[PDB]
Amino acid sequence: SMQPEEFAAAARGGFGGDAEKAKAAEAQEAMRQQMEEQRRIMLRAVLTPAAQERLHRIQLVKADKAREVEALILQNAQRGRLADKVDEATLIELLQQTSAASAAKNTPKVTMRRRFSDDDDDF
Repeated sequence: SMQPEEFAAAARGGFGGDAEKAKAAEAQEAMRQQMEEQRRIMLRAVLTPAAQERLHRIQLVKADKAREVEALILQNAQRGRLADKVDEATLIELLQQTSAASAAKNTPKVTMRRRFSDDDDDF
């Protein structure tokens, strides 16, 4: 789908300017999920949990940390709650802040030089 044929793309790598390629190409892979989206994924979008609460709070203080946390949820809270094809980073962040109980990371300038396993420190 790139004319003229004489001066076609012939990239053979991913896209090379042709936004279309990135669309279809990525689709072939994303299709791995093989399931209902516009129907199921959308059917869930309707309702919504109350996570916004804790999120609005934890984010109220962790601004810089909230921007990185929203990056992921951006494809879940807005995507209509996949509740099936949930990304992988979704949990990576939920644990980066406190998989169970810990909090704190290393900013803003909150790290007193070399952190420590909160759980271990038991303090």
